[PDB]
Amino acid sequence: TLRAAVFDLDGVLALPAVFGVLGRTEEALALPRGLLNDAFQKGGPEGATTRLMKGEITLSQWIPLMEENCRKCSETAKVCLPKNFSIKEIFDKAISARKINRPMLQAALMLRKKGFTTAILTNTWLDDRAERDGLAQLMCELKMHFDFLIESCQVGMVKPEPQIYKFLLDTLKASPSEVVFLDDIGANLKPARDLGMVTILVQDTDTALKELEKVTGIQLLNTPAPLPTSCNPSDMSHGYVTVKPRVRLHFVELGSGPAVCLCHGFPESWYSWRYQIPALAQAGYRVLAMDMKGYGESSAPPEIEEYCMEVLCKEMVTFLDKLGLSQAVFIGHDWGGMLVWYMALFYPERVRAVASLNTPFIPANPNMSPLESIKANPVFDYQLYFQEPGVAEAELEQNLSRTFKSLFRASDESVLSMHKVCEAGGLFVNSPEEPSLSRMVTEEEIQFYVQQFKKSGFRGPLNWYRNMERNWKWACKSLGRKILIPALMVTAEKDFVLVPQMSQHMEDWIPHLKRGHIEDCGHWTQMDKPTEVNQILIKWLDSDAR
Amino acid sequence: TLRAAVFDLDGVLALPAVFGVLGRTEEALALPRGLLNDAFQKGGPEGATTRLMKGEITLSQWIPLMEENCRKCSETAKVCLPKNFSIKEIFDKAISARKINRPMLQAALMLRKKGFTTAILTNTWLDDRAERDGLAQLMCELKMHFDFLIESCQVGMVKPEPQIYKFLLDTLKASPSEVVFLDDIGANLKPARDLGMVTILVQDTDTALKELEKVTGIQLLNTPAPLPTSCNPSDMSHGYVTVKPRVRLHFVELGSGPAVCLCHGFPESWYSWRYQIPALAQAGYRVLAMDMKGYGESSAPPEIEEYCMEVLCKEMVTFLDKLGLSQAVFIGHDWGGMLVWYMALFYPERVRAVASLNTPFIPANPNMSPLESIKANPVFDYQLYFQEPGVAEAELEQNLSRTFKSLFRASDESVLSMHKVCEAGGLFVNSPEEPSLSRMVTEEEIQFYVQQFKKSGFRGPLNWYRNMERNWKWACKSLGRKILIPALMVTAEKDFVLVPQMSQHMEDWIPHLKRGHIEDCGHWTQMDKPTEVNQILIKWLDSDAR
Repeated sequence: TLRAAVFDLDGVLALPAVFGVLGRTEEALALPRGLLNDAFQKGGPEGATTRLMKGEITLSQWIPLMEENCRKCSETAKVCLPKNFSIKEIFDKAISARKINRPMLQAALMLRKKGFTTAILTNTWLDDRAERDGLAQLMCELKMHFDFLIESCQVGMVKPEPQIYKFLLDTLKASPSEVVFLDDIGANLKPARDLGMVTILVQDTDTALKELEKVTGIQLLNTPAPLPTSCNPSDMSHGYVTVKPRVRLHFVELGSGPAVCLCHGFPESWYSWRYQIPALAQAGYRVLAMDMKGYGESSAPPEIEEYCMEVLCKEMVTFLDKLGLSQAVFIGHDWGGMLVWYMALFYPERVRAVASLNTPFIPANPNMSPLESIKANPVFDYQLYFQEPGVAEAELEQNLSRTFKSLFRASDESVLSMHKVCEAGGLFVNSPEEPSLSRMVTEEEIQFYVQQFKKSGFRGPLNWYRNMERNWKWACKSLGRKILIPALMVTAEKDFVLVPQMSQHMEDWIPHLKRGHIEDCGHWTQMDKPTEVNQILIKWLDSDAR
Repeated sequence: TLRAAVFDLDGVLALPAVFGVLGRTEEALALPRGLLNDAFQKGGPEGATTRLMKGEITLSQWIPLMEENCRKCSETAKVCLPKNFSIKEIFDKAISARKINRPMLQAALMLRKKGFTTAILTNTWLDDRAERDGLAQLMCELKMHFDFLIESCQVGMVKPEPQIYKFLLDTLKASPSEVVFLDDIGANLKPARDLGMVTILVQDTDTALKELEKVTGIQLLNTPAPLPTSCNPSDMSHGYVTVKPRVRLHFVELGSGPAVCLCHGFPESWYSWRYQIPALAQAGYRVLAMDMKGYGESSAPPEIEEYCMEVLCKEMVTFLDKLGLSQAVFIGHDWGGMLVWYMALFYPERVRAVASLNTPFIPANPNMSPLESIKANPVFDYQLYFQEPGVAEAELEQNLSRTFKSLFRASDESVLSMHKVCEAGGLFVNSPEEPSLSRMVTEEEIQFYVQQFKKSGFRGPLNWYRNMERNWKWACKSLGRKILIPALMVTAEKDFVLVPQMSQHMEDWIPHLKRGHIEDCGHWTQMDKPTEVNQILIKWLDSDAR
């Protein structure tokens, strides 16, 4: 029974193989066949390329030794190299062309999910070229998906020396017959096969995956597309900023580039952005995913007026000041979406761009109190239930597992009647005590929210709903303004509270507004349709925010 | 007795005044005198500019109303505006030209140091132009130096309405005769003077500062240049990353832009970079100042081999992986400087650029154990004293205040004989029990280090010295490599341990090395000559790392 799978980087996990670019260079420049491959291997174990792969010299030190090898090879072949011949140019473009072989990476991820330990065993070099960041970026995306990354230049050994295969087995803690080894170079499979390992010679990807399916007994080809990479809380960088005495904000941070601030809704967490955080960082952004005030590890003062929009927005500005950020892109969902529109309206100089998921921008009506507008629409009756301090807290904190299992559901799995909540005497009065698990979340994901709400409870989060009059008075000061910075509104077809039709007149206030729309998507947008959300945000960020 | 000073932004803290650029535009375009100033003030309290300053409309909404005002003014003056006339272009360049009036800012900082509460009271607008980041950046540098920032567009009031002066006094908690008010516009001083405040009309900076000196009785003009801005620990964003089980690294983070990682020496803290962190962030860098392993809030395992260079460097790579950083500029001092040279040698793809303060790169000698090389030089005798576990710990932890007061001294204030430390039986055997305070540090700064070392003690920090053989064996693997990425070596004239002469052959290994040299500077480079360090690092970062 196989339990480990080892992959080579060049020619297996990343295509095209740098070695294959030497063949293409020979044809393009009309050089004798194999000339560049002979210069590359010149000297064997005592040669310059072996010294490079063992980490004795760097790539920049090797480049002139390879040029010397090219001339000595062309001298015996009785040929002349062109005047513009450059090993640096050839290798720079070969490394640049190399991209992740997505089907191979997906097969490795599927095997890891099914219990396999996975590793990359590669012959590679210490890259000190001015363009080395491109390679560093490639290695970073790859290494996060594998249990082990063994590089020849770090261990002083190279394939096909039998010592590196022994080192591999010691690292994996497995016997040879428990390992599948994939490589595009035949000479590299020979020692693995002598040990008794299963070997797959990789010529084309599809045939290699067909062989891999047959030995593992696991379907890898023709399977559904997987969900985006989700992040593990214990692997994140956690940040804490004190914005004022007794008010500290917690956030998770990933990536480099323009700052993007993610603002969750009710009753959520920074964890509600788990599928967006790796995708946005990989697209070239520095992601800051907040625990909003009243939630998780951020401070939760009991006073109602600590959660009015004017105070929340001032603290978010202080948060940027203390981090040394002149601007950030603000992306919000639900209550966070409301906050991001007010950030654009009152502090436009600090907001690079603004996006809201589900929450529309609706201007304040100076002739009508918001408490009267809410009574007219029966779907917002639960907001009246949330007004009296202590009432909704007691119900929502009684059983945390029940609370999160009943709320976090897809649109076709609804278990909560959101009508006559006040008359019924509660949110969960005609609801099951043990609801089934939604297809959207796992038990482990529910337990993360349960643990976060054991710390401060629902008082802080519910206080966001208890400043209707204060928010309305403050918003009335902005009625003469327009939002003229880059903006995105994303509607969710099946959000039965924040309906797409509530956003129809936004163009009157944000004349250059961009739109996104997600079909078959309910209220919990980020975890309901993560791939669709990622694609919409990344496209908009790349065109209007960078 | 005065106890508060209020400054205007435009024409006082930032020059040239945006209002004065209208006068220059009229002369350049040969328009009638005062034409642009009349259009700007057109309508008075009911006018477009008053609505802008009150926050009713944004700058982009105001621009076409000002253009309309310009045409109506030119119609009554019987003149024609040129075809290329643009209010946007005029205002864009006026805002761009405005820079901090350094002598005025220095006078405000001196008053704040002497006990005064300081504030900015300004007539300003909500800037939503595509170029608004330049203004946001200006406001961020300024606001950190003042107790209060009162902006007209945020409070709905404008100078010279008497309501804003009443609001100012309520905010300051002071009576009118305790306030000095500086403004370049005469009409704005009138209400402050009616209340009984001291007013200074600002035409030229030097005369305004002479008047300010006379009323406060404090010297502001002709004083020595102040030290760089230092940061307050409670105002920083603190980050925590788990690099492996039981090993968590703490860092402080400030700024946006290319990542710069600061690595302290022994026995120090992230706090040793207090004068560099605000300067590097202001220059356009995202600064990450570490608590190295064994120190402050980072994990401190007791095992010696947890502090060998191979393990420390691997953890720093994992730190970049978990933060989502493909590369960082590495800047080290003392033991941190040694680590940064090994990062460049073993992980060049992750290092954008490398700088060391005091610590030279000295290649390993494969023919001689490092323990024998140390015995030949009598100045490194204290490193032999540090070898036996428990001995130096007991002496250094006995009195923490004495330990840091004896070490952190300028070169002319030395109280420690670094010769025959082993024979003497200790580092502080012929040293005072209560040493005087060095001119380099304050009692408050010493107490920060005292508190940090009360948590884990000296075991972790001293373990960095107890892996000589392990480090030497690992370094021998790099003897065939050269450092070919951008590099800076900064020598300190009066470091009597890490002497400038120890770095003389570095060019053999780092052929493109850049150099810096600080005269009259001892071992504690960052806090001994902070302005000189800042200037050298910023110039190098701007040319070779960005």
